[PDB]
Amino acid sequence: HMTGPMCLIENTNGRLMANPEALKILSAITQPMVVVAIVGLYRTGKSYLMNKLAGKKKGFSLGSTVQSHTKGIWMWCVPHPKKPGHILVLLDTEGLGDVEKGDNQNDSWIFALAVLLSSTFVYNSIGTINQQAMDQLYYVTELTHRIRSKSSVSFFPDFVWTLRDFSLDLEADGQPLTPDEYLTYSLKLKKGTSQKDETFNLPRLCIRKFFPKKKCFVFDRPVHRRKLAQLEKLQDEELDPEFVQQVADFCSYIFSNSKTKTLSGGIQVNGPRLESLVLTYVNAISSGDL
Amino acid sequence: HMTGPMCLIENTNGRLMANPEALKILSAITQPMVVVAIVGLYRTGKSYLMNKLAGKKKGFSLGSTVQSHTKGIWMWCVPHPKKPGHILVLLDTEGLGDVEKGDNQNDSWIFALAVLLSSTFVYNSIGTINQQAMDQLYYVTELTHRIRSKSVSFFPDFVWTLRDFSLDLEADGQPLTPDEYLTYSLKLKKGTSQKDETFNLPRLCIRKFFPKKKCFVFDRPVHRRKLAQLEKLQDEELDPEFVQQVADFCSYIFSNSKTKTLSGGIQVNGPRLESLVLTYVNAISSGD
Ligand SMILES: Nc1nc2c(ncn2[C@@H]2O[C@H](COP(=O)(O)O)[C@@H](O)[C@H]2O)c(=O)[nH]1
Ligand SMILES: Nc1nc2c(ncn2[C@@H]2O[C@H](COP(=O)(O)O)[C@@H](O)[C@H]2O)c(=O)[nH]1
Ligand code: ALF
Ligand code: ALF
Ligand SMILES: [Mg+2]
Ligand SMILES: [Mg+2]
Repeated sequence: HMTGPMCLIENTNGRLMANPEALKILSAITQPMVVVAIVGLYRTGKSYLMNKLAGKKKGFSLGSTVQSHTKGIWMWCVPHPKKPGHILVLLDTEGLGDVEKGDNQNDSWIFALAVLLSSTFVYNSIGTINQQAMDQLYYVTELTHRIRSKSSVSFFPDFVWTLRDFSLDLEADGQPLTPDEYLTYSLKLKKGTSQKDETFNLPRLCIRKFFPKKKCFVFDRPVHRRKLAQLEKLQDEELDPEFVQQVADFCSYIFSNSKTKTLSGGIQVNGPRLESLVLTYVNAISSGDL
Repeated sequence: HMTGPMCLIENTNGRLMANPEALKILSAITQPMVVVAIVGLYRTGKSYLMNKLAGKKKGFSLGSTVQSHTKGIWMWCVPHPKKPGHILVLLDTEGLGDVEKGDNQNDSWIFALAVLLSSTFVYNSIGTINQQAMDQLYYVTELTHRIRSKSVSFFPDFVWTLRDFSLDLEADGQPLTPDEYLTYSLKLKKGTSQKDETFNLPRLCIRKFFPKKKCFVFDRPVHRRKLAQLEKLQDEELDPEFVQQVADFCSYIFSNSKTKTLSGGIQVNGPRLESLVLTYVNAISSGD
């Protein structure tokens, strides 16, 4: 049916535009949708992980260069491998912090759309969880509220942090951590009444409230090789064997746990209803708030 | 001289303070100084690369876990390996973006001090040059002017060190040296629209602020899944290319990094560095 990805939201010269051809395809799919979007800094292996969710070696194209490759937001609608009669919709995004673009405002919009359109939202980083990403997640979360206002049980997405090229010991304060406990460690509140105790707390309170469920997975370097240039065409046997497992566990969690996308009121989102969200939210951005 | 590093600027509960023991060591050193500082996100291999400048296996301690390890600003004064009668002062810094700390303002001060105190400033990142790193570098150079106001260029030279570098050095069909990658990342936009001007203004300020720039790439130090034992490994246990890239970095620092200088052209020795540390730490500890 849908034989490869297609640009859903174009990103050309500062302007975010819905692709009519993608909208057409969406308007033909009447099945309910599980929507999994991924965002993170550019050149962090996002497109590759998304191809795993499709069960394919190739799909969203990777790019082997210091330049950004994924632009705007791409979609790939494929049969949901565990829930009969559902469609799994994969949303692959333009990486954050491209120095060729140099446009933060534009980053925020893409980030925001990804959150607004998803039922599972995947934030992808290398090595560590880091405050600057947590600051940005919080900002975009709040912006998401302003966009919903401009038009106008929970229908906010569940949350996954994917840690790439993970090489450090999962320990803190003498104590081992699971990946999940590392995430909740990172969102832990300062006990104090004190003032700054409150500045520190407040973003964390907001992220914890916005995303109802949370999950964290670590991934080894895919390959031992010093270069990733040939990745698209290496079979599992040529990859690091614990990377392969880690990817399986991740996919299997997404397949088992990611909920059907839902409108406020509880109505389930299918093609025509996603098409109508895309336009609503792109129009709301094309206007003028920040 | 110094058998190991020590804390120069402590960082406790939002307070940055000079270590009197460190100042006392500074005040005894009459020789002119080359000062190399390193900044970047936390857990990014900063302390390891600094130890290679000191030609020791162990030194600034690394730490194995997800938690930050280097706190505040540490110093290591060793004889300059290429300039007789000079001292090489290495400043290793608390990494940025620590989720345990969750204090951007503290990050800034540490970032500003490193810039203010150095004669070569090394900014260290994984994989790419990110715009978020550029944005903060701009922010901090401006802050720097503010701090200097509370009380022939003497601004440091600049080096971007790219870690775990795995991507093809190539942009728009054309192959890049690391240096051409840095200058590509600071390229200005043709036109003169509002948003051309916004894009340009950070890039103009960085390029003006740092007289010389330079860029190195480093492979992953090891192939092993985990970094844990990395204090202990010899050069033949490491990635061969990483060893050569480090040799090349070090030999660039040794050859090219200038003596630290005050405005008016006076060369900074221990007592003059001491007085800079106090001056800048007090200005931060006062009220903006
Ligand atoms: N460092 C790293 N790069 C990866 C990984 N997976 C794929 N890549 C590379 O990341 C690039 C795509 O990243 P994206 O811009 O989609 O975030 C491609 O070069 C792809 O080969 C990974 O696990 N770690
Ligand atoms: N990913 C990565 N980590 C490294 C590298 N060199 C050393 N490390 C690790 O980086 C951590 C220290 O980083 P720092 O907090 O000083 O920036 C230690 O765990 C050290 O073993 C490197 O080249 N790449
Ligand atoms: F750099 Al990309 F998707 F190619 F973030
Ligand atoms: F996490 Al560090 F120096 F130990 F930035
Ligand atoms: Mg991509
Ligand atoms: Mg360190």
